[PDB]
Amino acid sequence: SNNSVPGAPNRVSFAKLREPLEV
Amino acid sequence: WLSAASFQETTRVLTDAAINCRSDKLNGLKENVIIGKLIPAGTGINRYRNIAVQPTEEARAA
Amino acid sequence: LISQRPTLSEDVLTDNRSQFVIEPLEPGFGYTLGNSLRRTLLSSIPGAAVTSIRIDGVLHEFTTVPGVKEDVTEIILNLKSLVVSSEEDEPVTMYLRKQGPGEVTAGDIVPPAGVTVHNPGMHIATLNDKGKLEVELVVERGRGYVPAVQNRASGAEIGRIPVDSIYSPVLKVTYKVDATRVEQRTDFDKLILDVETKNSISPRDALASAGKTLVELFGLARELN
Amino acid sequence: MLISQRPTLSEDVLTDNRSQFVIEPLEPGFGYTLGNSLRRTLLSSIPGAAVTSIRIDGVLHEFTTVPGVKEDVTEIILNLKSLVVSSEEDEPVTMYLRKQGPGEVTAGDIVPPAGVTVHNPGMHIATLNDKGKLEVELVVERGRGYVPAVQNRASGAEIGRIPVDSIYSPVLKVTYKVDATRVEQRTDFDKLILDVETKNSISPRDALASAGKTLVELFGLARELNVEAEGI
Amino acid sequence: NNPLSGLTHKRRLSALGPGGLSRERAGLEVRDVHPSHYGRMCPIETPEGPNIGLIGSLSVYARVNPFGFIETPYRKVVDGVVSDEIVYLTADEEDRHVVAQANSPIDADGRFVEPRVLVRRKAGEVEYVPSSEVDYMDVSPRQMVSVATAMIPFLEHDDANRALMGANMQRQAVPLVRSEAPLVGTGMELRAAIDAGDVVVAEESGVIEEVSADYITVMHDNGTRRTYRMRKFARSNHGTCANQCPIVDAGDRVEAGQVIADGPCTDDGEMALGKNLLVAIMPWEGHNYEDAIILSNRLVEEDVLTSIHIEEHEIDARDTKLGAEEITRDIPNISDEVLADLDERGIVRIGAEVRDGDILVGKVTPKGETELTPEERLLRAIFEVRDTSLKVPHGESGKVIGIRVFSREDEDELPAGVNELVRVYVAQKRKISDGDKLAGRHGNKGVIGKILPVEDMPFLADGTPVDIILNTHGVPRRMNIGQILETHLGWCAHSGWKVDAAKGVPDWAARLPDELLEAQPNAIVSTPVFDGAQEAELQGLLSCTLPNRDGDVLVDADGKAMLFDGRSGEPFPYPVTVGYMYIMKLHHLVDDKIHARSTGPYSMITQQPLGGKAQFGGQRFGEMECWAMQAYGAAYTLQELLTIKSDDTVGRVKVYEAIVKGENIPEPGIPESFKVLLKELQSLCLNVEVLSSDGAAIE
Amino acid sequence: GYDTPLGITNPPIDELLDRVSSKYALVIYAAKRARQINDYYNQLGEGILEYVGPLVEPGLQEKPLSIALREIHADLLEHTE
Amino acid sequence: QCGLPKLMALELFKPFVMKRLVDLNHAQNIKSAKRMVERQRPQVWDVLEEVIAEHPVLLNRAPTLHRLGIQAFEPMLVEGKAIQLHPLVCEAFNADFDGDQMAVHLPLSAEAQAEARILMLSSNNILSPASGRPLAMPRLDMVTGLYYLTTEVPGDTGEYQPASGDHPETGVYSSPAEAIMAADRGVLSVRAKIKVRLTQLRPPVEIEAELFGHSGWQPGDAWMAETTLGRVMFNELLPLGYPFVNKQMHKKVQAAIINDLAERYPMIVVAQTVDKLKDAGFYWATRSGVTVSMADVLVPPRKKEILDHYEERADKVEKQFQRGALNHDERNEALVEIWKEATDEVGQALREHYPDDNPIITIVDSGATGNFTQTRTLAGMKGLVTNPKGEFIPRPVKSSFREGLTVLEYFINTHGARKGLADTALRTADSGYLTRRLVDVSQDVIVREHDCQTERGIVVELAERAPDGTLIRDPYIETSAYARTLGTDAVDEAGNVIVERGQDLGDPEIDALLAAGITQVKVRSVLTCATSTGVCATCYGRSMATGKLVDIGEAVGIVAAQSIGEPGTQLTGGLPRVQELFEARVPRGKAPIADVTGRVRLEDGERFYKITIVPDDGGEEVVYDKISKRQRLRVFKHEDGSERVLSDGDHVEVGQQLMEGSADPHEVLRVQGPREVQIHLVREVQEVYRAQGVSIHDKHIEVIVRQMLRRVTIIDS
RNA sequence: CACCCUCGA
Repeated sequence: SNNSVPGAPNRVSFAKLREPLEV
Repeated sequence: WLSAASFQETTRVLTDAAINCRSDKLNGLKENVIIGKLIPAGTGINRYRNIAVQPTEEARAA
Repeated sequence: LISQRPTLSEDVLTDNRSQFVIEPLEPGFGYTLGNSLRRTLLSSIPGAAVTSIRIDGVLHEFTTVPGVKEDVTEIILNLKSLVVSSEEDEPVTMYLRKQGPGEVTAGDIVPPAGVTVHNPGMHIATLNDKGKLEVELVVERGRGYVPAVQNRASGAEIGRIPVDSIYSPVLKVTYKVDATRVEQRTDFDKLILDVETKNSISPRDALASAGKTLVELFGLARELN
Repeated sequence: MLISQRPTLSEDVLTDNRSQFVIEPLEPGFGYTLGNSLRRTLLSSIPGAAVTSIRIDGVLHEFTTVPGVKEDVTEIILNLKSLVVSSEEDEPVTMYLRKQGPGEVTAGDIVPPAGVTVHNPGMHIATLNDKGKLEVELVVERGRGYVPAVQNRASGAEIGRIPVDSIYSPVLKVTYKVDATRVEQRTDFDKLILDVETKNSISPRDALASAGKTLVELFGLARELNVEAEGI
Repeated sequence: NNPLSGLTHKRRLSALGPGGLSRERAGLEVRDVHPSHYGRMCPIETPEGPNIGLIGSLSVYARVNPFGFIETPYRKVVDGVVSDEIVYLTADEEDRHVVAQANSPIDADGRFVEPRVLVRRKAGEVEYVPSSEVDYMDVSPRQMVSVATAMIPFLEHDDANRALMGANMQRQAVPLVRSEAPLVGTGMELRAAIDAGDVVVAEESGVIEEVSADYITVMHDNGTRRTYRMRKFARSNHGTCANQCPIVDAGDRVEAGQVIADGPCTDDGEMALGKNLLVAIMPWEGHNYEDAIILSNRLVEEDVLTSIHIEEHEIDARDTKLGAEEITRDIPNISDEVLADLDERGIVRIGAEVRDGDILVGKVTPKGETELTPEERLLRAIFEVRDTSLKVPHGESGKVIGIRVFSREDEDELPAGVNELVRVYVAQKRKISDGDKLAGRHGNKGVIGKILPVEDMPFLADGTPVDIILNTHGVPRRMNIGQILETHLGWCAHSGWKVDAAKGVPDWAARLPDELLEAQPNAIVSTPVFDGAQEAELQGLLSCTLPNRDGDVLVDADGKAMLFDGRSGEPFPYPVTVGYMYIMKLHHLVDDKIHARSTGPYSMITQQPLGGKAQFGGQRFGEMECWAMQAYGAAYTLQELLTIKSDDTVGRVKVYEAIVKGENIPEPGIPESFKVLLKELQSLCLNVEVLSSDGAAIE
Repeated sequence: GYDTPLGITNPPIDELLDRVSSKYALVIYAAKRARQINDYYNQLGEGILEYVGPLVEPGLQEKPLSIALREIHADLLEHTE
Repeated sequence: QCGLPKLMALELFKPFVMKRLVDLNHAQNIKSAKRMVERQRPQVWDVLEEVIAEHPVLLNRAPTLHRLGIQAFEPMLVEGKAIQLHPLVCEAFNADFDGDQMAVHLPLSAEAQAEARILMLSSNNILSPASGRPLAMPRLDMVTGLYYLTTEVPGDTGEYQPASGDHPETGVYSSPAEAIMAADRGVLSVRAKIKVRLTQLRPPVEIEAELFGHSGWQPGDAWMAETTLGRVMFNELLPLGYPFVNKQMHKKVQAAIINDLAERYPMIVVAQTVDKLKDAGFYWATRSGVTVSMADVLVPPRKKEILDHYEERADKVEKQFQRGALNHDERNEALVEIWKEATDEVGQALREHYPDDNPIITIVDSGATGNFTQTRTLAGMKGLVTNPKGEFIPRPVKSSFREGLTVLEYFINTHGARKGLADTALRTADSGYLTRRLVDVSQDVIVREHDCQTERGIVVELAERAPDGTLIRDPYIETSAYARTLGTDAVDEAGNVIVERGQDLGDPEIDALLAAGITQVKVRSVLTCATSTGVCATCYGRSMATGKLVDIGEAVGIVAAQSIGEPGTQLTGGLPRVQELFEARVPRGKAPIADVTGRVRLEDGERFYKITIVPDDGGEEVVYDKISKRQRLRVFKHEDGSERVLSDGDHVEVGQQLMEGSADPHEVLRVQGPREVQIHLVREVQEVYRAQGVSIHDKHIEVIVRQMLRRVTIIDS
């Protein structure tokens, strides 16, 4: 899942690398 | 001196112009463009400029 | 290798979608008839649509009405989806009065004799406790797409709100051809036309309008000079 | 629905068998809708007659040269394919063409059986040399459009018979273009320009009328469903 | 213009200004990218005009320390092991270590898979180094880019030029009437929209007590209530429409920090700078010739690319020498038909549609008698205030939505000498027109060269006509392969896909998360910058695209589909790349950029026509254009341009008279500007004189 | 030996450059004759010695320049350099 | 034609509309007519059409680099608010459609309307005044469509078959109309080779002679041709009577055809033919299947198998540097040469991997636009990228834009990209400044006389004869021989003269000399025109735009300045060398010259360089002093061997450049004379412009050099 | 109108 912090729509990401720190 | 003062070094040109008391023969494209005369080129040269057109004597009835 | 006349048969897929088979057609002719019928259907089919609206508490589009969730711009967009048919061929007024709380749909409209709404369940607005909605809707009959008539060009005053009119009742038209290219004396095309409408008219009625359109139009070539 | 009035058709005659037609002005964008349909109907849906296959005496497996004539077999077939003919009999019809000695073979030297008619008796076919002889049989059928010779593979008997491409369509070359014309204030209306070059079998006016009649019936099949509304 | 533009503006780094340097004092070395910009200043987002390199955008994860330098985060590598310990380093601090690129293969525990890894080293040196040498590594792949740049899908496949243009044009997007979030995204849309501040986020969790188009009241759990007011049809600094709409409904549980209402270019909290358009990549009869764009009239009929623009008009009533200007409906020699839309004060009423030239505020100013023309005085005798009404400027037209009046008589504090002030707000609903500028996210820009009817457009197999036609020739030259990829994935998002799970997971989708093996139509996906969808996975997804409602698969595994020419009917001979692309409406519309002038104001000193559309000025026939005329030899046209059409005080008037009389054009006179030149040379103690053929000086 | 000239391309510029020595001279010829024709249309109701009217048959609402340019093509004017 | 909005024309023609509204009694007086126009009453739109009728306007797009940056058009009232421009003039304006804006000017005076109608109409300005080659021609999509339908497909359906077995010749059509019907049914492909009887197209002059010859082919005469239906459709576009061309229409071929048409056929014919080509080209570019897709961007199959080699040669140098066997500064050049060969080998691996069905190959190979190097970066590899310093980075960009750049790969591409944009802005600035200087120095250079009668001309190396006997075309024929006029009778080995004096060396007229064996001409030059003030027409030559002798009064000086300053936008020697030449500076090279013809005295050492010359006739030794950091030019020594490095004993002539570099023109003047220094400047500048792909005719450069040497100094009053 | 900013081909 992409951007699972505020309650946003579930945008699915082709991400291979995990995000250790959020923007 | 008017064609040169409008190119580069305006003050340096006008100083020399005033010292030499130079007279500008208003006969050049840049100069006539500045003062609004017809450029001495193309349709401005004296061969084409002063021309009178008159119809041949053939004419319609009315 | 001589003419047989072509036959047209209808196949019903849904209540608002039909396939038409035209056969036999000259080789290469199927695609052209599909395209000609499609172009006439998508742009020259008579329908009815809302010409203008008028909300009491508003004067222009760029405002809000107290108690409703949608602003006037969103109300007009939601009203653009309204499918309606009219028998009058002259301007006719529909009315809508509804008090909140609740949801205002296309079924809450009261159509005068001659006009009819075909999807009463369309969402229009959400009214809270303090919501009240009073709307007049002027519906005319036409074809194609005509922009919202200006008030400077019309005699309408300030309280009138013009809207874009999407008259066309047809939704989607496509076609396919099955060619018989068996290297013999008999080659021929079979056309399959696909017509889907918006419950304003049946696909057969749309195709009939297009057929009358083209018959009348092509009649111009028969007259000599 | 209501009306859309003043569409007129005007003809400009270029030659005795070639005309330009202007349909003007049409609602946007009906010119494109009907132009291609009219072109295809003209080139493919006008009844005509043409040569289906032929058979030249002395040619069985070579199809290369005929002794005594300047033109080889392919050129003979080419000049015979341009022959314009009309027939009132639906079934195939057999014509013969025989001429011996030096001279010139014309389309008038052909003997048409009862029912068929040749419309260009002056077309050059071949030049016959000294002691030259040319005998050819011609199969004429009725059809429409253009059907290739390969499908005519059966019309040639395994005994010298050569199938030819059949130009059944009486029209030869059609083109069209659409321009924009402003009737009153908007410049969306379309102006259709048809350019039709046909054979001397029929005039462009009658050809266009035939295509129009066929197309009217064709779309009348759609009109006969419910009958509702559209302008005049 | 749109929330992203404002955000980027607030995150700008400008090199110009006091204490810094002058623009003339900036060589080619201050402007190019420096190896220390990594993770601090974006190397892409920078203007391409004379300010290139002087203005940058702060990187995403970058911050500023109390000293003033820009810090960026890095993951500390202990003993060849990636750690979640994050430390912010400055430039010089970063140079004292060596950092690995973000996309290094890492073990699930933290150990690097390959012994050699890409590493950045002091003085901007890039090389491979053993795994036992890496001290830190990058946080995220997108660590080096800006906010806007991180918003370009498949950014790794676009050159820096077209990428610069894409990021710079995203900030030029126009807020549409209704906003649609893009199908193909990057992940940055959400936080960009939220942190921009043009949405409405709930400060504290609670439930929605009462929601209206005007405001939203939230009843917290503790008992307190907070009401957020929506900004409706507000004029932005650049004329765009800032309009907030509630998303939640009445009685909806909402958590803290959730978007309860989104504004312009926003959809459910994500930046929606444009629309998802069905695109076909093919030449079409020359209407899209080199970078021109063809659009379907659907986008006009359904207001897909319609946008709202608001203009502010202003007028004041001052005290004059002969009295005081008064704003009145009573205007001399004006019919009752033009004044029909004004209230009793001379102000236009709300809701009235006004064309250019129509009166908005009627103001008359008293003019003295000694200022009247002899013909004006006679016309006054043969039959004291003059018309200074506020008229609508040329090219403006819309609905009057708001009026604001300030009166010195009514306590309103106006500048000394003003008695009344009126501001009229005019709103226009601009549909997409021939010449408006659209663009994608990859610097793929173009104007609208033709809007064909819905039936003329090449349509897919199932009858759906495409929406936009882009010429193919202007694609492979620019090296913006992104759009291509973006197109393909776009379609896969619209139709959905279903990967063959039976007989194991295919070999291409082994690296895809399990959440992607199945997707419904209109699915939302993210292609993170420098990560995200790889070409192999995209190939596979095109292989397993969902069929339509009839059960037919329209596009091929190559991504192309068979289209039918809506004008002739014959199918196009070859398959065509068809997909969905996110297209934005840029703020460069013909409705604003069109201009023309017959006559109008002239500068007092030089007596030459004014400049700019707003001043009703003329175009400047510059030096190079005079060279063009001279090269053609069009002597008379050049003289005409520089005399009767410009600053010939008597010549231009006689030209006007000769036109309205039908007579011929008179002979041009002397430019007044040259008279000024002579007087200026005299002011410098230079005796300039014009001599005749005889030698006498002429005055 | 060419398609029908349409609009402003008529008369053909190639034939026009045969009755004249150069591109530049033709300009003055056409323009001064157009001035004469305009004076004719402005002095038709008043005064004598009016300049010679349109030599050729003018089309309905044809610009004086076009009429003069066709007269040049039909060898109906002289010159004086 | 051009299409302007209605609201633009209404304001532009406001007074005219007022006049005609008050004439037709739509308005009582002219005042109320003004009010009507300002309120935009519906009557004006019908009246406005009468006003704009055949009233030309001028379209200008800044920057106005050359005179074709402004052109006249007939205005057409269009709805909307954008100007509609013809697709063919885009090249002249250098105008794309991504937000470009154009200015419109309305000529008012009758003289102004005539100047716009005759001098500035777009149809009368098809050719570039700088080079003579056409500009308003099929350029992008149009050339692609034409290259499409004029392509021969071997296996296409409907192909001609020879008579074999029981069937005669298959695929032999009696009329092109029959071929059209066959293609309509779906039997014949437009690109299939067939035999067609043509009756309205002149056959090639090759076959027209053997088939007819005695009498020219006549409209109606039939003949067989082995072409495709598409090529026939193409040959109907160009005018009747043009020899049928059975080629594949590459861009070069179309430019050649239109150039021949401009040379032979009149203006209007070309103006209409190119519009026909435009229509056909768009029609078929729509149906050419030209499309971009990720699959059509084919990466080399052995790409990894190609790349690890060069990564590995990059690894080579690291230990010849670890043990100190290579210097750190030499390593960089080594690795640069490593990867530069990579890009070439990858290009060869790309050309064969790309099929011909590939739309990118159809775009590039058809001459539409773009090089194959772009296709290497797109499909092969980006390669070595340069940092803002200048030297190539010892580490390349291995990835392709299809594969996906790494984070650092993109960051490292950005140095070069941004510096590209920056130095492009700076290059444009310097170019424009040079342009205005050149304009002012030659603004008053006008053609005032017909023929100055001077024998003075200059020798042009028409061609060079190979030792075996074959003649090699000189690469400078295009820029030095065309549009010239002769200054010496052309003589072959026989006494027949090939070209008389004063005959503009056209294309066939050059073929005359080339097939005659003569390899040198003496042509009239503006350098040699001995006129008091202006220049003569005979020495100037052919007006590159008009295709004929220049008319008296044309400001050829401004035309030359603009022709030279327009391509200055694309340069790297370089543009500063152009400035060094035009400003008469003491060059960087500062190459010495032989003040007296004689015997060379190579006295080379290592401390320094000193060279003397012993005069071949009388005189005294002439000594020089140069640094050993220069190098001797391989002078075409008397031995006839061009590779003769200057050693002692050679017989050099007076004014011969000794060591490589750039000789000081100031000394060339006081050595060889004004004529030779003029020639030196001309071809030394032309080297700079030609080494970059820019073709400027020597005429324009000579016009400037003529102004550089008009003055002399005073020694004694 | 003087400077200033941001931007477009």
